[PDB]
Amino acid sequence: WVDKYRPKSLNALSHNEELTNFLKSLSDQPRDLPHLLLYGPNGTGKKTRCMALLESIFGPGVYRLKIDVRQFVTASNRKLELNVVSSPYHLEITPSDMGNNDRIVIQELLKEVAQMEQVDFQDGLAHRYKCVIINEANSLTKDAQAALRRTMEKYSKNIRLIMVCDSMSPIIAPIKSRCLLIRCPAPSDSEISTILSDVVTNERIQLETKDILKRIAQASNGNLRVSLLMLESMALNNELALKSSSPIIKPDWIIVIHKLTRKIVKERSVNSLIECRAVLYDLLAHCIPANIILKELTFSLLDVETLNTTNKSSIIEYSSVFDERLSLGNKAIFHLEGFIAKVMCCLD
Amino acid sequence: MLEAKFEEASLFKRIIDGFKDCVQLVNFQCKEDGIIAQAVDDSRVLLVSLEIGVEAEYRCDHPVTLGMDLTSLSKILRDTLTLIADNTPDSIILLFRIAEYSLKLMDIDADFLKIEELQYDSTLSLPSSEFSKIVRDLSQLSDSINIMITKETIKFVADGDIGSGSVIIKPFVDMEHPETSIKLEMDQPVDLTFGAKYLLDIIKGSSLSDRVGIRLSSEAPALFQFDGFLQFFLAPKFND
Amino acid sequence: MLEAKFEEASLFKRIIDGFKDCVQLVNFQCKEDGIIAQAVDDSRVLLVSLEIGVEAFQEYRCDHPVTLGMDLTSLSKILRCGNNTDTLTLIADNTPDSIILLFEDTKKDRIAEYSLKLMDIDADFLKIEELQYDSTLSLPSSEFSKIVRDLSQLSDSINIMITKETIKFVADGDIGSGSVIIKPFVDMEHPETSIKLEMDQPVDLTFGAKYLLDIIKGSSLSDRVGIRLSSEAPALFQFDLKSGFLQFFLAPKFND
Amino acid sequence: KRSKENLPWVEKYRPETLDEVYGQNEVITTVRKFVDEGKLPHLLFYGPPGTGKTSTIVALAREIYGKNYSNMVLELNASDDRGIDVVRNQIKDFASTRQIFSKGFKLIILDEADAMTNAAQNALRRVIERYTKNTRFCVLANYAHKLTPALLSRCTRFRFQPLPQEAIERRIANVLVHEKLKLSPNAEKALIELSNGDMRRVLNVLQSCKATLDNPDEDEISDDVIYECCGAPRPSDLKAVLKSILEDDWGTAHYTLNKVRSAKGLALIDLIEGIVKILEDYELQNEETRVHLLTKLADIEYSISKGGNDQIQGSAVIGAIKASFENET
Amino acid sequence: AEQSLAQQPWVEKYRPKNLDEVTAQDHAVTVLKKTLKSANLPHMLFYGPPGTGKTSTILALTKELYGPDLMKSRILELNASDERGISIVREKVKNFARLTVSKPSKHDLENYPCPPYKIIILDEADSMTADAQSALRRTMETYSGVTRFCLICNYVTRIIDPLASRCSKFRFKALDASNAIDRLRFISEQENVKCDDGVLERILDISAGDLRRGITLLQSASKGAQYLGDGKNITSTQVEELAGVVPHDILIEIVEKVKSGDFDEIKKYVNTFMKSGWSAASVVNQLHEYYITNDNFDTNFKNQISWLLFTTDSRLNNGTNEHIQLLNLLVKISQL
Ligand SMILES: Nc1ncnc2c1ncn2[C@@H]1O[C@H](COP(=O)(O)OP(=O)(O)OP(O)(O)=S)[C@@H](O)[C@H]1O
Ligand SMILES: Nc1ncnc2c1ncn2[C@@H]1O[C@H](COP(=O)(O)OP(=O)(O)OP(O)(O)=S)[C@@H](O)[C@H]1O
Ligand SMILES: Nc1ncnc2c1ncn2[C@@H]1O[C@H](COP(=O)(O)OP(=O)(O)O)[C@@H](O)[C@H]1O
Ligand SMILES: [Mg+2]
Ligand SMILES: [Mg+2]
Repeated sequence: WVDKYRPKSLNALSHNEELTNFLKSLSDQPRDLPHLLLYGPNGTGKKTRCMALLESIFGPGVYRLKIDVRQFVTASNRKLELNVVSSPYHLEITPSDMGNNDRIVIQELLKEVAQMEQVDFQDGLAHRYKCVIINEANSLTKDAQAALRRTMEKYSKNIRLIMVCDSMSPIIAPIKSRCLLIRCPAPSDSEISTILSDVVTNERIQLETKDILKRIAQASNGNLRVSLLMLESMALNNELALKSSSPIIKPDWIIVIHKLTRKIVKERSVNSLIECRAVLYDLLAHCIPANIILKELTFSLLDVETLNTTNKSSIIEYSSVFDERLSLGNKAIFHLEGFIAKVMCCLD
Repeated sequence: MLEAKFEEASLFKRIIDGFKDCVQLVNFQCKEDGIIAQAVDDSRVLLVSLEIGVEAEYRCDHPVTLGMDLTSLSKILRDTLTLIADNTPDSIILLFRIAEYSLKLMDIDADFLKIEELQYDSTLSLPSSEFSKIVRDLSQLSDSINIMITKETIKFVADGDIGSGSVIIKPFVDMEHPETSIKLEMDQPVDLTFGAKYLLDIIKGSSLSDRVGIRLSSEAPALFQFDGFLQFFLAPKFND
Repeated sequence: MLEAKFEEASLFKRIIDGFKDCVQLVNFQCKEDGIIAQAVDDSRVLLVSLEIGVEAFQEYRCDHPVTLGMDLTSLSKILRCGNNTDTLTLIADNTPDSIILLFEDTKKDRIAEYSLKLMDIDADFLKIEELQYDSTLSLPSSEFSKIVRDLSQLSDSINIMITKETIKFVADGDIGSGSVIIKPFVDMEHPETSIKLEMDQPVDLTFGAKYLLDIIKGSSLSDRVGIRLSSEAPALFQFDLKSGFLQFFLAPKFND
Repeated sequence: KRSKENLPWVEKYRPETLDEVYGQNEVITTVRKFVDEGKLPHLLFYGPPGTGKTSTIVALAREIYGKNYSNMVLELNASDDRGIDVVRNQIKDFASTRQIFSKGFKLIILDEADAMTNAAQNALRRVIERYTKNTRFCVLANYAHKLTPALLSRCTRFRFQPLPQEAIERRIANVLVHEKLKLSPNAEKALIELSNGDMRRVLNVLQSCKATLDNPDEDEISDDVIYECCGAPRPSDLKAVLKSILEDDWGTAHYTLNKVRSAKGLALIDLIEGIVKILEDYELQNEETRVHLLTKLADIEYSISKGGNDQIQGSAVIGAIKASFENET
Repeated sequence: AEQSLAQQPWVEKYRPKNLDEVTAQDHAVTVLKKTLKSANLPHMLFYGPPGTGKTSTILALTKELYGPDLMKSRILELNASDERGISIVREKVKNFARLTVSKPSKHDLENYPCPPYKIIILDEADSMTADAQSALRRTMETYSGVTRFCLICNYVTRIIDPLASRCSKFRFKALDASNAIDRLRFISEQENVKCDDGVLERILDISAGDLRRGITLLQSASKGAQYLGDGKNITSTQVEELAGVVPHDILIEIVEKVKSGDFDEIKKYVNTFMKSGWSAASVVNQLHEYYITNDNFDTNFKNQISWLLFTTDSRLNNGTNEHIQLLNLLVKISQL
């Protein structure tokens, strides 16, 4: 499972031995560690490896962290409330929670942390730099990244930025330049199969053979988090007894997207467009991002065998176009619906 | 089972009105000696340590932990007070005229840090009102107050944008008024810097005591001492 | 070098409170005679001119004529940070740099040394107070403030008319109109309440009330304000100090 | 220690009077006739950046009153606050009073009025004409679409034509007389072409070129010095790149572009501008060649304005030029 | 201060301290160095690619001009971290510009040439609003005798036309392996990095127009080599494995898949590729290099593939999905 079964060090990560060796090489000399930016697919263990690196450079007491609340004030009297995951050796921030106020929190909080120093009793003040983790750095606005551009170079002896992100493209070139770029490839089917096997031997799950683990690995597309979360759900659905004939439990939103793809392929009509608009509204209202919605819809429309090469080419072209549009817009549906319309124009 | 009594609510209201602004969740230890409160801020810059003597009725069978919010505490205290709690104190009762106020306890990851009396290169004491006025006057210029203790002279400077302030004071002792006295003991010329927003909040504790002690060391945090005892461990800026 | 040590502390405070919300940037020109300064309004309508000799200072030493410009808001910020029981000492180095204000208590050694970074103002010093005024007068400051802030409630303009041994303040507005007519008279048992007037030609000219309401704020310094009026000339509202004088040159409104 | 020589050449050679303002002869003559005859209407100077608007208005303010203009003239620039409350109080009070210093018509200089809110312009629309026999208004602008039509119609419109070549040669000659220096004719022509009407860039790059000679009293500023100081591509390398792209094949054209842009550290944004400026003179025997040649190159320029890549956009420019130059054959 | 610099990473450790340390732009450093003996310094506008020396050369110039004593009291520095707005530009920038220059001490007046003006450096001025830059116009023109303005940016287009006109422009050239290999050799010699014969060329080629990225890459490679303790040199593939460069064999497999294959095969291979963590920008750049450099294709294909790669890069530079864009680009290049 994702919880209670997780490597809390570098000698425990049982996949991507090359990345573990590189992280050990980086952790060899802690006081000379530059800023790091981890990129790769989702559910790859980037945060786990980052916490393992932190535990490797600092003491083993970095995992006992606590959530604190911070109040900030914008230009107006609008008060904003954020949370910080602080440990005796570092602090974690997810600036994505603010809509368009990432610059304020970034600048004020980072300057406040960089000016003062860390404390003792973990010999009165002497300690090394305090790490600041930035989770989901892609959602940072361009102005927030601009404000962050100078904070790294100005105060480097106190603040080291370890930023986790996926699909590194929405990161400005200066920020891409001023930190190391580390990649985390998804684990192969064999290593993730061993990860699932260790879980099912520790949790005492009743399986017939190892084929089900390989099926789970092939269905999770490489996301270790999804793999563990689906293995647990499948164990719960079959009463801790895994069989060779077990339905792969697809999350609800993927099932809705598949139904929408079937509806698109079958009926290419304006009323069908209104119904798909209703489904898209109902999906977006339950906090599902439009980018991943478009991605899954495109990769499901490309999977139906009823369309030939030309339809798939036009679909992927319209998908790239409308994804670029979505990356430059605020009203999400206004683009998604449009994309669907173009698909309806492509098939017939 | 803990049960303590104050003859007047003023002694407990002024202290909380003093230290309610910086910290919000503080852990209190109750034992035979007195109440020992400890808290660390969110950014780990200022550690607050409060010591309340039992002479200010007291009854505690064993030393216990507790945690209570100061916002609602000042809200209800806007007449003697009695604070009581039973075994496994999931609720603390405050009896005030007869009244009862039950407050719930919050779980705090309060790692008990030791309070040791190390050696300090400089230790001085100056009236609270004068220090609060100096801080409130220097904070208008800059946002970083530098304290420099050299050759039997104390110096509070602040280099701002519109100009620069520099208050130089010498130790003075008076007989006709014992409250206006400035004592100093120095072993090494020191010069540190601190944030003005922290001192702007600390100076509100001027109603707690008539004098304030400033203890400064080379690599150790600054100590702001109010005699109920209350000590602030403030962290400086490294250097530039 | 320039050292100006005052006799008291609140003297400079009261002197600066005259132009609290009247002007922003001033440039004190310090010479061997004393401190002379002038400042033009943000809308360039009224000009404040203050002169304080070596009479108000406890000690005065000016080697060469210096010119120190500064903003009035920062100056008031620095001046409010000093207790009214210490002494005020303006200290300037050889070359004009940030002016040093010094507060020294007379019983306990409390040295408050504030530094105010000077502003670089285009000090285009003119030559005023050298023009003949066709009408001059002098009246108590309390009566003038009363008249001004009583007529300011009925309109925004106030017409002053000096005729043959008569002064007239007229306020014409929307809700109504007011007119105060005073006559020159000199009392012997109370010489401070006397109203003096020397006129050569009849004068009639208007001013704004928003500026008179700020001019009358200088009545906290003296008790007898003088008013010099002339056609095609600014109006001189002068308050006499024990050492110098503070004078406002107000520009008259243009009538159609 | 502050002397007159402690100013950059942009501000060191600011015209003191109207006689030292070159180029805008048609406007300056009529302005001098205005001030001589005595009727100065509400003026609206509209011009590109660096043409002489502010210098002309300050010279006029000097010539009208005297050597002390800031005393009685009120100047509101973009640095000041120009809200509706400002127009209500400050400008309206300055417009409705007499002068403290002299006896004449007051002058309100509203510099960069295009940065004013519509509400402030609407409020000024009435005060500009209510007090006309006492004060005048000068409105300086670079964009004439920010000003409301009402405010724009109440002012005599004077457009500051970009500095023609003759005026810039005159000013360069004046500078080279006031500064010990020598300039080659071809280098002067290159500077003229690089100016693009801007009078400030001329003086800026002239000072920068005087700084890179190691002796400014004998050595003359050659065309190479001017082209190197700003990093602009010389016409020779530009023509070579264009010829290699048009005639040679893909590999050698890419190699030539890379070797030219890496010999002096050139930029694609300047190569594109030079290429379009030299290509707009060709006699294309159709209308569809120019369409693609402009569209693709403008798209590449817009993409470069975001700093995407540096090696993909060069091949993009090469392919765009080649595909455009295919309808001719 | 030497121990703090030694502890600092190589980026800050080897930051240029004088105008002779920046061995990148001999066209812009000489103009600033000759300003020392002179007194006329124009409003500077340093613009160029990320990581070329702007923020370092301005600090080096201010140091060499004023000295570490007067440096704190003679320059104001407004970076993107500070709150730069119309109100701030109107109040604080004008207040500091309309100020009297600080008095230089005898030490500074004797050692360093102290010019009679302060310096306001607005770093990363491409993040300012248009109204702020508009208000800056007369602020940077009236107080020109006591204050100068240095703007720094990556996009000269983002700065309004008046500010670009008034400021003296300085384009910072990109740093390739021809005019920047000396600095990297100096770093490798000062840090005992046992490099290969031509690995620094590959390092500077990977970081296209960037020296800070190359320095960080060299530091990380030296650390990874010293971790094992083997003592052998650092080869080129060892560097480009961690630099994000995709191995040449995988790129050849991609070219073989796109040269012949239907939509489904390319889609499956792109899914398998994106399973691993590869920056789409690097893959597009390597594809462009391999295709344009190659001579086995005709010009009619080269033009179309160049335009396609340009379009894909322009799409990727807007923060879009790397997987979808890469799949679309591969399908498009396959359609040819
Ligand atoms: N016609 C001109 N004759 C001579 N020098 C000129 C002329 N126009 C500009 N200059 C020079 O360029 C400098 C700046 O010109 P300005 O008139 O201040 O620019 P501007 O007209 O205000 O345009 P803006 O306001 O920046 S859009 C002057 O100080 C002169 O050195
Ligand atoms: N010209 C140069 N000479 C020597 N080292 C350089 C040079 N340019 C960059 N570096 C190195 O790269 C580091 C960063 O340089 P910077 O000056 O911050 O780059 P940059 O131009 O500021 O990039 P930005 O700010 O993101 S546009 C320096 O500390 C040096 O280690
Ligand atoms: N080496 C490993 N062994 C076992 N589990 C792992 C390993 N690496 C990652 N995981 C599991 O993956 C889960 C989610 O990883 P996460 O940090 O969310 O990845 P990402 O940072 O890419 O989102 C964790 O709960 C962890 O249990
Ligand atoms: Mg102008
Ligand atoms: Mg920088």
